[PDB]
Amino acid sequence: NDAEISFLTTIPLK
Amino acid sequence: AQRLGEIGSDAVTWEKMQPLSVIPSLQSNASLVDINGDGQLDWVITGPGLRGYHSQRPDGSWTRFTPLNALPVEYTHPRAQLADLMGAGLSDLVLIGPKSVRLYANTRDGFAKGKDVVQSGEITLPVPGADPRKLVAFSDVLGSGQAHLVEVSATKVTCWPNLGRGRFGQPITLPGFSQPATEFNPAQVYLADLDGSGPTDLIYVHTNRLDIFLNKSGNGFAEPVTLRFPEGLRFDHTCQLQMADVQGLGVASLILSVPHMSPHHWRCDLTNMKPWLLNEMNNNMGVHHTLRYRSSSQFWLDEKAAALTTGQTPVCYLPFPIHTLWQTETEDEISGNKLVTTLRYARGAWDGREREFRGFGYVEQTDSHQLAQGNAPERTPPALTKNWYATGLPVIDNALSTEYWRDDQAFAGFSPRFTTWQDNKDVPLTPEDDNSRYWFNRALKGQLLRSELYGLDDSTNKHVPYTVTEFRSQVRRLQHTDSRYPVLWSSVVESRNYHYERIAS
Amino acid sequence: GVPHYDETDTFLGPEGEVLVVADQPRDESTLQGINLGATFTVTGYRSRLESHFSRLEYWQPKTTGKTDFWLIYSPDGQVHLLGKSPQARISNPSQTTQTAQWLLEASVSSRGEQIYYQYRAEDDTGCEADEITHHLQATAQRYLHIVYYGNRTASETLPGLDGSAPSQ
Amino acid sequence: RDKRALEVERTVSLAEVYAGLPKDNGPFSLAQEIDKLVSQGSGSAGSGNNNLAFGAGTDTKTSLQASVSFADLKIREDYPASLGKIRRIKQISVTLPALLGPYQDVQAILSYGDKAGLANGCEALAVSHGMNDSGQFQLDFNDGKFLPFEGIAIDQGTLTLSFPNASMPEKGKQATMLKTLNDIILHIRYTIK
Amino acid sequence: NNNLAFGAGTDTKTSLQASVSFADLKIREDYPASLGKIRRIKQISVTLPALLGPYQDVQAILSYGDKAGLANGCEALAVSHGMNDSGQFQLDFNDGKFLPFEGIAIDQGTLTLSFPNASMPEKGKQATMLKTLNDIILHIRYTIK
Amino acid sequence: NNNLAFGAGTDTKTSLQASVSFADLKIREDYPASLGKIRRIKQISVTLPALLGPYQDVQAILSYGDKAGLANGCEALAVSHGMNDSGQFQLDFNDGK
Amino acid sequence: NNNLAFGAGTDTKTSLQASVSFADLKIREDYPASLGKIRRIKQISVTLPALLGPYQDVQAILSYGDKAGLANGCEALAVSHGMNDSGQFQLDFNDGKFLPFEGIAIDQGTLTLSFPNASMPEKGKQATMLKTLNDIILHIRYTIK
Amino acid sequence: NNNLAFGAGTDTKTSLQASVSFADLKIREDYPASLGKIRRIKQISVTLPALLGPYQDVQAILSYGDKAGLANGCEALAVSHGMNDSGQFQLDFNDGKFLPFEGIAIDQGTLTLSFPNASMPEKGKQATMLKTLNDIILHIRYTIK
Repeated sequence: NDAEISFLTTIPLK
Repeated sequence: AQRLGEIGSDAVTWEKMQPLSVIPSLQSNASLVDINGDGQLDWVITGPGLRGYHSQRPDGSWTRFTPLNALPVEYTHPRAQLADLMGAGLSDLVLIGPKSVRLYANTRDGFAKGKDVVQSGEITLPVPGADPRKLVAFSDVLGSGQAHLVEVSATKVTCWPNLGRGRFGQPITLPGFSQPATEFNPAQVYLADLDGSGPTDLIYVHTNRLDIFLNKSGNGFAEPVTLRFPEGLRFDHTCQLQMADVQGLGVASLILSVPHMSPHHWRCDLTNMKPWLLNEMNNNMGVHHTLRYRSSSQFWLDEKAAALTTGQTPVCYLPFPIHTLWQTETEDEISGNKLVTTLRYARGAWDGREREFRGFGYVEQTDSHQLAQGNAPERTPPALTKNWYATGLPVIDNALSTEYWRDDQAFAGFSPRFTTWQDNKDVPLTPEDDNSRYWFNRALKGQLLRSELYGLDDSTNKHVPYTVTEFRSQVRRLQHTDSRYPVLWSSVVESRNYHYERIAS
Repeated sequence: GVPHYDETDTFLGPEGEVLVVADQPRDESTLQGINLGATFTVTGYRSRLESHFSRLEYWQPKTTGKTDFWLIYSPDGQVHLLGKSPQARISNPSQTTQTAQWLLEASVSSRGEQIYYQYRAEDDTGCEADEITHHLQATAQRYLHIVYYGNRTASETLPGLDGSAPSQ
Repeated sequence: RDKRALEVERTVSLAEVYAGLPKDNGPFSLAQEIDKLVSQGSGSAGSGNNNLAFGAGTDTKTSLQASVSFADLKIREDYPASLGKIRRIKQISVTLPALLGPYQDVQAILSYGDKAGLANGCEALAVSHGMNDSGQFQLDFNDGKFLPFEGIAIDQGTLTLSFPNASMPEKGKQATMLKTLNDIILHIRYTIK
Repeated sequence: NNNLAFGAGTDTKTSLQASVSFADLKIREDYPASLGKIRRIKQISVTLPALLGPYQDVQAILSYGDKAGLANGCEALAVSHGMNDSGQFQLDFNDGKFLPFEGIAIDQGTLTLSFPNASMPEKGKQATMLKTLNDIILHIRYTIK
Repeated sequence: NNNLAFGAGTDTKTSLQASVSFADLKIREDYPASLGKIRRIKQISVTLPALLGPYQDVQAILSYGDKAGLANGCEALAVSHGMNDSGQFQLDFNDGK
Repeated sequence: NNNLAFGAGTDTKTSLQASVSFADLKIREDYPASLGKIRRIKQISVTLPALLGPYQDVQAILSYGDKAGLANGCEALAVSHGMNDSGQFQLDFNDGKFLPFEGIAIDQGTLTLSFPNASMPEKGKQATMLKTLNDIILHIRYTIK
Repeated sequence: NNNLAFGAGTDTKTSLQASVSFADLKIREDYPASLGKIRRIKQISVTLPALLGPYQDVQAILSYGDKAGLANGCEALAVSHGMNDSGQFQLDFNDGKFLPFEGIAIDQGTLTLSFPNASMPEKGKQATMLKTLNDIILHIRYTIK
């Protein structure tokens, strides 16, 4: 059929 | 952020700052980070014996202090860094030495017992902060969707691919980047997804210009594109280059903040569209299709603005902007007519718990016919179809009940039915707890709950739909004797059609 | 997160839903009349979200001399075999037991029709020494090369059994 | 006779203290009882020296008092007796993980409800904010002075934390703060000599 | 002198004691002999890379199991947090007093780190903390003279 | 005593005077009487969450418009940056003053 | 007294000097006269927004070109970093000493900031640093009484 | 005086020594002579941009290989971690004591940095550390008077 991955960016603070 | 100008404008502004009505009281040893990876930023407190956090909910409230179940004593270590090393999309706690790393997996309520990971072969890792002549940072420089460890120096860029759970592979040389030796100050190096794609670009900031090296999918760098600053703008060590999507364009813009006597800002827009999306199709038989896209965040600003003007409080459940299809247009070369479909979206949401996008609770589709000039006196009025979908997050689904066209002389609307399968009977079920309730609602996602069709006429009954369709879905729990989430099956049990033909009676 | 490859991992189905173990495992060595040469633990799987009631089986040999495979039993009796032969697998080029993906290799219809998928492994060709120098292996990638279909004769078995490469 | 004492720190959760009381002492969830006591004109929770109540003073009937016994905090138990038997409190800090409005403060008084050789004023500590606050504006362990509560045995007496203007029907200022307070944490520094 | 054991005392039977010989650490060897022969410990801090619960502290005592000309109370150090954890509430190298273990030769005697209430069968409080403790790190500040 | 006005000095006619009465701040009311009756100010700091940058200064003077036995010069405090801004370049609560 | 020039000395010919008269700073004007007439400088720090390499230093001398009752050595300040750079290794307003420029009236004299080795034809070391210098910011702490 | 070599002591043969002359650092040249002739070192910190883990040390001794009126012990500085590492555990310029190398003219004599246990064939401890050491950075605080 089909597929989807939602990509997000996560940012660390340290 | 607010919509600047009229609804439908793509402009963005910010409101006058207001105190937040509620904040956590404990801010002496704390920072704002998503520790659980839920989409809700957590004010995380790691003080002198007290560990926990307050999450920031979508409705503006804060949770009460939530204790952490486990935190490494090394969280506060001077070289402590967070990074996505398990590949879970969660920020894990890591310490890096040249031959090994110490990794504490994020278990989304605290951290796991850590592990020392020995690097294989002769792989030697850079150690962040060790050498002022070069930048050591985590970034997707290979364009693969992960946090690779990259070292940037005056003559080369070296990257050690992240193989998971603290393991790194061999250094990869990414040639093409080069600065004048002694002039290479890492403070001038910023990394970004400037084309909105996988690989992260390398931006070198000089006092009067930007030197931008596009990343060739992890295979080295493109010759730098030099951008010049506007007259009067000069960069220095007190200045900062900030990158963000502040326009609703997906791709971050470059903001130069210069705090001098009267702080001021400049923004460089490199694109008004995400560059790799399919734009046009043409079959060479006269059919031309144009796609246009709009960040989901701009629909949010329109949704928000509309709510503000009606005294309502909108809530965004999607903090991770996506580019949706908007204004699809089909051109009939030969007849000269065009047809454009504009989609408008609302109430979309992020799952949080499974870290997946559930979808848009509401999709509204216009349908406008542009007949060739001289063809007809504005015949065939535009149409509009409203579609409400389950998101499976019953903070949204429950709210769609107010957006529907109303008819009091009407049959009761629908709500989902939850059942099980007991001695082969479709037995009614009320979920026992939240984990089950969650999974039962998850199973509903994407189902059409209702749709309405309207003509965008100039008639006295233009607000009455031609048709209304209602659905009732059902989720059946077939096998709960499993890993915590049960096997569920779902389908549509009821489907109700109404035909109004724009006549309410 | 990156799979452990220690059976604590889960799998995604033909549709990207999570598969779960639905059935107790059983031991078996013969598949569609073919003696596979080993006893396999056969574990039954279902999707968490049940799309069209497809049933899956994971065949895991008790011996290190054999590799595993997946079978899919479609609602129409169509049977599919994925990842059995090494070209159908994407696996760690070093520790080759770490199969990441099981690609469809073979399929047999309920009426005896067959399809066999021949994959080609990636290799160090068609390029510059620099491409190889910094990426010495990574030959785990597989490309579909030839799909063989329309068996000249009828068979109720999967065409990929016994590891027999197809002839045109 | 001087000795370098072992310098030991310990974190104390009052919610655990109250939740963990023996069944005949009326164990309770601190958060739930506070909510009820603040909403109600009055009431009480717990038993003996491990309780919640509104104060009996003429200007304290709107003040919500929480009290715990040192005897029940099981501090002595942390290290075996052979390390020394004289175990005394050096300093107590107070942490209050509540949510606050725009620029709201926290009013609370921590005091020792028993006999001890304290100099005047060392019997109490005022909390102005919940950020691991203390008795002074600035905490310095080497200014030549005794700290509040210093010298109290770790296993004797009772502490009371009093929150003035807590009653909700009386529209007390702290009435809403308390409804966002999930726990009360003490950080106790003590030494073994 | 390089071992783990439960304590032999009457109240230390549940304490897990980690004994480490100084001689076996080979500290002296790190620098040329010619720089000086008197190499003595000035200060020791302790780091414990374990995971703690929301209100969980560390209980551990570090002590020197041998003869040394120490002041009363300089024979032992308490650990509470586990991060460069000094023996005081406030570390000061210039207050005018000797620090715990100060003056001990870098190669003589044995240290023991004692973790009370560590026996899982006795439901010791530190028993679970220790199951997450990957290592024990000592930071030894010493001088050559 | 709770108002805004321009001043009436000869050189303060252009100065805004933001004045508040201690009596109306209801400070005493925060704590029970039994804790002590003598309640006196030790230090006042001024915060202005203004669009005032790190290189921008604000000129403002805080002063006490009443009779008190203050040390000479303790009747007023100058504000320069507005971020927990005290009357000293360095704030020390233990310098003997 | 508000200008840029190369120095007239024998060894300052390659030094770029910049100077500003206090009379043109309009410091006094900031507060009403009634607050006090004696307005004197207590401390001056120098900020030099510029791009410098990681190991590149600023070489500059700030000095007062006029008469003032300064203790010898308080007539000048060295700048090394430009990062809100005080004239000392440690800045302390409580050490019992007068700071550079302390006590100078806010109205009198002129400050000069001298950048040695600035000339480009002479290949001065600061010749390139100065080309990335956007501004010069002074932070003047002064008191009124 | 500008070289690398293995030492010739009896226990320093495996130590890698590096040295430079002050004459070749060209410190004096930064400011014109009119600012003063006596230019002396007050404090030196050493930065060693090697790759060390969070719990990994470095060993090196910095010393002055020439005649100076130094108090005993001020002739040398030890490096333990390399992150702008001063000789003393607690740095201040106000403890009443002279600091290592204090009073040495900025243009006289030679500094040597000795890295013990450097030789690889001997399996020296610093043998691997050194292979990640990209440069050696000195931070010299000096005064002009």
